[PDB]
Amino acid sequence: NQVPKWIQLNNEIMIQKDGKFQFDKDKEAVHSYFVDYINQNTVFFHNLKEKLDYLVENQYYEEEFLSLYSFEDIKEVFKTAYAKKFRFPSFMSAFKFYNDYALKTNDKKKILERYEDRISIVALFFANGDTEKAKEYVNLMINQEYQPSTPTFLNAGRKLVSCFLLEVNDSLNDISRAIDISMQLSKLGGGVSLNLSKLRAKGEAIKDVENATKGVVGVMKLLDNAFRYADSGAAYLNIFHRDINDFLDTKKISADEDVRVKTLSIGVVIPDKFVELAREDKAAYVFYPHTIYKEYGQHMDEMDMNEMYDKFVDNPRVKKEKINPRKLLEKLAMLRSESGYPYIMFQDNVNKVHANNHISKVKFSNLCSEVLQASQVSSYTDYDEEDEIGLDISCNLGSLNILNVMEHKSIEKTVKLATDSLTHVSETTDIRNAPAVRRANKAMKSIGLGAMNLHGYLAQNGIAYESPEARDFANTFFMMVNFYSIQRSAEIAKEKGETFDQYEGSTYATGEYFDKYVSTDFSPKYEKIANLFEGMHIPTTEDWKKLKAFVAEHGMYHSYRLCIAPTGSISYVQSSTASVMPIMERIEERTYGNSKTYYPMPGLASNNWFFYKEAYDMDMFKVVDMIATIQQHIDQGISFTLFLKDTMTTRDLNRIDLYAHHRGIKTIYYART
Amino acid sequence: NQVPKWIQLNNEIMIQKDGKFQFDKDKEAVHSYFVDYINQNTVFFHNLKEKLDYLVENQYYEEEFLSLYSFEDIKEVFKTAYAKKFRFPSFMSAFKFYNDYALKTNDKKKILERYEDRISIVALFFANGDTEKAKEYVNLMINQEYQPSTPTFLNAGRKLVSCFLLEVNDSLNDISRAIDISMQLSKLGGGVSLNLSKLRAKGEAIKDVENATKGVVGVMKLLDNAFRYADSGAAYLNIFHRDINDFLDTKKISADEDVRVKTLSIGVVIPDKFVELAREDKAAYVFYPHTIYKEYGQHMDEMDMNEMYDKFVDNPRVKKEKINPRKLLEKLAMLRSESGYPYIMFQDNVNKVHANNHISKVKFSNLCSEVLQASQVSSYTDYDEEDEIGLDISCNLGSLNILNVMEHKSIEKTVKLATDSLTHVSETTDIRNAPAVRRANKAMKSIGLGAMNLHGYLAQNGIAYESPEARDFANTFFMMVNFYSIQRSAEIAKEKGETFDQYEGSTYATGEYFDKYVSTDFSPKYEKIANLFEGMHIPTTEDWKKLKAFVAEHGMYHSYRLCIAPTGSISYVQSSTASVMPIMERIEERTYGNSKTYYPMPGLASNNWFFYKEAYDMDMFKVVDMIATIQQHIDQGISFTLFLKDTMTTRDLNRIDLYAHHRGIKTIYYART
Ligand SMILES: Nc1ncnc2c1ncn2[C@H]1C[C@H](O)[C@@H](COP(=O)(O)OP(=O)(O)OP(=O)(O)O)O1
Ligand SMILES: Nc1ncnc2c1ncn2[C@H]1C[C@H](O)[C@@H](COP(=O)(O)OP(=O)(O)OP(=O)(O)O)O1
Ligand SMILES: Nc1ncnc2c1ncn2[C@H]1C[C@H](O)[C@@H](COP(=O)(O)OP(=O)(O)OP(=O)(O)O)O1
Ligand SMILES: Nc1ncnc2c1ncn2[C@H]1C[C@H](O)[C@@H](COP(=O)(O)OP(=O)(O)OP(=O)(O)O)O1
Repeated sequence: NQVPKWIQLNNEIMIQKDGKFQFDKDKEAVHSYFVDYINQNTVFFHNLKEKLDYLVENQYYEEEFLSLYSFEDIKEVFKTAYAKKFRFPSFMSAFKFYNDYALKTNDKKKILERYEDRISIVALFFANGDTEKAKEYVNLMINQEYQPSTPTFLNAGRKLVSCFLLEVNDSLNDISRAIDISMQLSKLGGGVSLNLSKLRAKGEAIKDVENATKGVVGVMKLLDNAFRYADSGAAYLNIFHRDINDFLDTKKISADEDVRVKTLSIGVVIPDKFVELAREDKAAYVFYPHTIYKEYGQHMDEMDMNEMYDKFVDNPRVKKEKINPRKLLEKLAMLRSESGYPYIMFQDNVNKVHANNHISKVKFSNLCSEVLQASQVSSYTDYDEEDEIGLDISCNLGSLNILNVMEHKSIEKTVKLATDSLTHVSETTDIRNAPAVRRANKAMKSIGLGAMNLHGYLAQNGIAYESPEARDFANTFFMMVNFYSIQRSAEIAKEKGETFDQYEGSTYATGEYFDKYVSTDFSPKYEKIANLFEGMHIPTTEDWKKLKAFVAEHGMYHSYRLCIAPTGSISYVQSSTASVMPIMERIEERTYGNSKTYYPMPGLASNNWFFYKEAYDMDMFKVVDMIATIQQHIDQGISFTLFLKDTMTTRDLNRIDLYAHHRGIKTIYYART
Repeated sequence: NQVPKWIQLNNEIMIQKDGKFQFDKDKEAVHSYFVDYINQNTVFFHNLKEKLDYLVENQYYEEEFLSLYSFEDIKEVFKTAYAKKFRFPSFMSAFKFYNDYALKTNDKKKILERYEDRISIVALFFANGDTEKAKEYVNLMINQEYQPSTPTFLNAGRKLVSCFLLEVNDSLNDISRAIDISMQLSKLGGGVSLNLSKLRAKGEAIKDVENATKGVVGVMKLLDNAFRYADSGAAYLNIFHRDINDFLDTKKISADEDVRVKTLSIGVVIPDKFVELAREDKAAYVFYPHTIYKEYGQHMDEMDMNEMYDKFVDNPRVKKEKINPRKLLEKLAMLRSESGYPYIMFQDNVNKVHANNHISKVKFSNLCSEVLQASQVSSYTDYDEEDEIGLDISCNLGSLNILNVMEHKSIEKTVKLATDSLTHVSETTDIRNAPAVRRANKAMKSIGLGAMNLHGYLAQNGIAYESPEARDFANTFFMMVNFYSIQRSAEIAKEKGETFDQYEGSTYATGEYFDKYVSTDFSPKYEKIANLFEGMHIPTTEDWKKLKAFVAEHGMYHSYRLCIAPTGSISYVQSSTASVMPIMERIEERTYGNSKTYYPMPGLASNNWFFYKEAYDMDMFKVVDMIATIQQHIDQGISFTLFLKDTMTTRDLNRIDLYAHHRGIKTIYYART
């Protein structure tokens, strides 16, 4: 029943040594725990050969790509990994890896993989034939310069994507098909979310008899019950609906029998017409999209509301409903101050930067609230009858370290290896239930790249998070990685000799995304910011001009390359801080079980004490200015989590919303307290 | 606000005239209501031609089969119907027909069809080309000798079956497919019920990881939520399951959050192994059907429990669960005394008479608890992958009058016309969502025929319902209609030159159903019973021998011909009593709205006062003896509703269950109080 030594060492960290903390007690809490637990619970082997034979015979890996190398090359990459002798600085480093991310035994009572082993296997999977590229993947990974996504780093050749975005058409067979597809993907752990802007409203005529539609809320109840059969999902709605108030009745603070959501996150996508109508404080008009489909031929989200609003107003066919949009703004701010629900997307601001607007307009995002692509709704008829194959969205993940890239300065080769690995993931992944997402991943070849450790690295350098220096740092750095990513995508579309589909209507084929970058040089205007960027060439606008000429020469390979997700589940094993969102506490405190670990921030001392600020005590306006500074280079959206408190008010949240709509911010996340 | 005259006349019926009731006040309550309401709210026409033109142009009928006759032939059958000048004797006769069963206007504020019109249109639909057969259908219908089923008589050529029985396989794609099919048929108003004997138990391994099955109760919760999207359904389970106690937790008298059923009726199908194990008062063993499928290869209901019970006992592979079956009998009787739930089916007793036992064994029935056929479960893979087409059950309805057939004595031609009409219904009906029931209706060509007015007719003749005279009457009469139905089916399979599928393995191809009837002449042993049957030839065993030779000569057309449903919704417009279940009250009293109609039984006077007994004051044992006497001629089951009271006990209900299992009773219905 006795607490072991390393847990007591972690308890000893919080002992006030002259007003500070016993940080080095972590290390023994590392070092004893390696000795007393890790090295005493590992399965013994006599060599590498019998170890690999045990891995083969005990049915733990796909043996094919493992047999794409010799045993000597496998031992070479293993010796290369073990030549690091990686010394974990954090208790949570080993305390999450060998606890969760490491592949253990079948009874899960001993250790199988080491920290080098999983990384080397993932490197062999990413390289898939080459030994030296796998060693480069190791050097990108064993120095923690890159970290792949959670199922990607988890089940590389074992027994894959957490981003899925679909639509729904207005037929019962479509409803059953979508229910089936969500149940198919729910057992695979992928993040599946949708949007319901193409369904008929409550109390409408179902094709023969008047006043027959039970409403969308029954379908939401059905999907909420359907998600109770697996381990989660989400759905959206365009704002100009009569049941949009009922869309606010979903996440009601009085949890009803008739409305009881537990899994489906909601998010209201607001075009500029609604903030236009609420800004003038004039009464607005939502409509019936089935009457719109019966009158004009298309759904309401098929057309822009700013054009066709008065065209719906004067036309007597589509039935009206008149409300106050300012009262809806008040109730939205009220629900956001209650919880932080729902999400808000400025889809016109998304299309204001969207390169593939020639295909469609983005009208929704994921649960991770980051991916913004084009889409097409399908249509499913009966079983004997033939159906349709629309367009879908699937964007893989995987982050890098700002700190390790900025210290090791292999940034272009980092872009090379990360792009090749994400290309390999997009190639290998296949879906055999809904062929629409299969066709979408086959057609778009879309990837998503992000990064972490912004506040911890820059605050570790002695730079405030609320500095314009850090904003210019993000500006120049993401200009450089934008240069390298577009350079790599154009090189890859050259080397393949082939680009993604509908590349010609995008801004890359016309060079319009580079039109911002052929002028307006984002060279660092601050001295410490430039000195951090010293040691490497900063690409100017002429480099962007040659990049534009090379893109117009061949083409670009990925319709999207970048997304930013809250990838906080891997910061501990990356021995690093979170993503570009600033930290909340200098010391995380957890009760693991029968214990209290006290994990401080990595690099926490008294010099960066006030550089490691608190998220409850920051100006959010400088944060969204930084968000816009980063969004100057990101194609898709960024999951900006709002860091708020309980004492704030709804009208200041409204001012934040007007400020973000003024900044052209794409999406927002659930708020803090 | 004043109560109209005919309602006051109906109130005047209950006035005690020398200890009796003012029956003839019904007639003025008929006759004034015809004058003051019916003839004042009908749409005027100048002739028949403009009336039919209005029916065509106002989109009320399928015009094709109406154009399969001349206007003169239509006027001939209309003149034939109007030559009856049918005088309604009951207030509820017109009060349900022109209120509900008649096709009214689009705003439903006037009358379109007359009582002759709907009947004549239905007759033209049944004949479909012939005028004289339609007039014969009129004479069968306008004299109330036959009444078709509710959607059949309702929507004959307008804008169809209430019996659907399916199965479920053990895959998620199968689950989604069945959910889709139930949602497809729910909008069409058909009675859809299933059985869940081929699903894995709660807390079992889902194919890779141990203890992962949430259980069948979540699927039941899902189907209960899914039926909230339309206007009802049911599901069963074989008794030898570990979750069979949880099957009793469904209709729990404490309505839970976690278990809240509102639509799904349950019914436990009990083979002779369970009453064997509960009879000896020995501890029984339910099993895990997924372990059974993994061990022997088949589900548990694939094999007989009486054989394979000890083979499951000695085999250590299938995991056991040991209970007391007598305690389950006690809790079953407790729930039946609480409500009347669930249903009880002796499937071995069903197979003891089942002619198509060469196909499979009957393991379930419908919500109407009457139809017992063979079945095969399907299997549905993914969307791109190929699926299976199993067997299903769909049995049409439609009843006749014992009184009118016994008075008009056209019993063989009644069988002819009813069989041809039910054949036409089975031919015209098609399903375009689940092709399995389409294939099943195409393959079986199965019909269902029943009758009504047993207690009212025989009690109107001066015969007690609890007489063995009435039992011999039902014996001889249903022997005669069995003779005529088998004769008609054999004649029809001769005239088509073609029988139903798998006819050769049935008892009809081997003559074994006639082996009971080539001996044991069911001639009437009572004098008044025979005198009611006098005036027509009673078929002896030699007629059954020639029938057997004619069946072996060609074949029989329908795998099933007979079923008995509680068709009480049409007795009022048939001016008749209920089905073979005896009446409960001599005078039905209803509060229609702002009123109190008092509809007595048809033919209620002081002579048949004690012949019109009360169902709370009868011996149920004579009733189930009558049930077995009728079941001596019926192929399928009969929905015997239990007529019980509150003062009775559970052990007497157990004695009733043992008595019915002793009688070979197929199924039972929900009980009374
Ligand atoms: N931070 C850590 N990261 C990885 N392994 C560790 C860490 N801390 C302790 N250990 C491991 C390595 C050894 O197997 C054991 C402790 O021995 P350790 O002294 O840390 O390594 P070492 O063998 O390279 O140095 P030395 O020769 O001085 O013993 O547990
Ligand atoms: N009985 C019902 N109860 C509730 N919703 C229904 C019912 N029947 C159909 N629906 C729902 C589901 C469908 O998405 C929507 C439209 O009805 P449905 O007949 O299936 O579409 P449709 O493709 O035939 O054309 P339309 O859009 O004109 O109705 O209404
Ligand atoms: N029981 C009923 N069945 C059908 N129609 C009825 C009934 N009772 C009254 N009516 C109808 C028929 C007439 O249109 C009107 C009442 O006239 P009614 O006397 O019953 O018929 P009738 O016209 O054949 O006889 P009469 O020539 O003596 O008036 O309402
Ligand atoms: N994640 C899940 N949660 C709950 N039930 C599931 C889940 N995944 C599958 N199932 C259910 C539905 C299926 O009817 C049943 C069997 O699982 P499933 O993998 O779909 O069948 P299977 O055809 O692949 O073979 P098997 O019967 O061996 O499992 O368990």
